[PDB]
Amino acid sequence: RTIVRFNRPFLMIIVDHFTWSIFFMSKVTNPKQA
Amino acid sequence: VDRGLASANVDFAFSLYKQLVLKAPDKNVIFSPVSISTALAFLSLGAHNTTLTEILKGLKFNLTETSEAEIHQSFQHLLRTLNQSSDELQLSMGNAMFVKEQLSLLDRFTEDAKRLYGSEAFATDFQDSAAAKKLINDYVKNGTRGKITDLIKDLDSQTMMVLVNYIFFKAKWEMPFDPQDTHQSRFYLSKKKWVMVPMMSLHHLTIPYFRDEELSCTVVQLNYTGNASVFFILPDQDKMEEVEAMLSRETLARWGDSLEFREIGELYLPKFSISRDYNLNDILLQLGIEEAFTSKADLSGITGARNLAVSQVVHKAVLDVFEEGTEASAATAVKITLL
Ligand SMILES: C[C@]12CCC(=O)C=C1CC[C@@H]1[C@@H]2[C@@H](O)C[C@]2(C=O)[C@@H](C(=O)CO)CC[C@@H]12
Repeated sequence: RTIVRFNRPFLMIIVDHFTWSIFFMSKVTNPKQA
Repeated sequence: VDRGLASANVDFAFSLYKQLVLKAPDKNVIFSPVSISTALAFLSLGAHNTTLTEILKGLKFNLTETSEAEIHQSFQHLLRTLNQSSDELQLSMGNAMFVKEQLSLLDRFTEDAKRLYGSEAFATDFQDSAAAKKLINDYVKNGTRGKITDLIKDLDSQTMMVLVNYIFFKAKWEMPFDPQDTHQSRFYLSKKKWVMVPMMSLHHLTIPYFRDEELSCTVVQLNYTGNASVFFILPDQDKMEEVEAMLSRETLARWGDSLEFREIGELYLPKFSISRDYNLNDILLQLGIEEAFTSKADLSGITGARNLAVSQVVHKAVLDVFEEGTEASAATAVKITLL
């Protein structure tokens, strides 16, 4: 009964388990942005 | 885990993020913190005195608890770890230096560059700027498997050296989306405005989950096959700026420690591709990295003389999110002229 809907700006943080490196960090304010 | 390197590199990531959003608050953000950290660490190998200490502090190293040699060894070990062979996930990071043939380089610099950063030295004729630009961009295009094609847009004909870092990442979801469940849906730019996007969906998923009621946001961790995963942070409507102001290593650690497995009935995630390119000069100055750009620049660890200065640091990154997984690449260049 839990819904998680990414239909508004969100953050993405791609991480490595081994090194704890942040490979990529992103804010998606508009997937179709110029 | 290298706790010291990870703490500096994570502090640096969030400090860079905040400056990028301050500079362009309405734009998508996508960058590779570890690419920029490694490129600037590579630069500091040749730096001395205030130029050096600004770079290392700007990278968020505590110089009262670590030394330059330890920092470089930590990056050497990071590059070795990231580039180890894998059957599950594609990950590659490379460094290169493009140098005017006639420029006299210290033997200890070129040797340390190869030993610590895996960097070769490519003789480059910058006076033929078109060909020099093409060489650097091809190196980056090769390293990112075609994804980053135009990292260098303009190149001064009087450039002496360019340091380049790239990162290439391609990974499959542990629990991939079925494209038959992807449907055009609204993505709300604001409470009153939206765009239509392909919305992917997963059903009956058990994943790590945390509702951060104090910060008005929801955090989930999705897994890739291999040793990578992704924290998704979903602020409630109109609360993105409030979450961004709380971004830090402490918050990320707390989020990580607060995640609990929860059965999710439905998870909806857009399929999207975004890219950004950055002139990092103003951001690096805001972070305290100043002398490297000035007439007082001290890069005498490269040549033996204070005859080089940074002109520009650039970064470009691309992020593709789709049903099977994620592809992301980025590259950083440090352009250097005579002084
Ligand atoms: C946030 C964290 C600690 C603070 C820091 O500097 C950088 C990071 C990013 C990677 C994070 C770690 C840490 O939380 C442990 C992990 C997440 O919680 C691992 C787990 O999922 C727990 O088993 C996989 C990814 C890890």
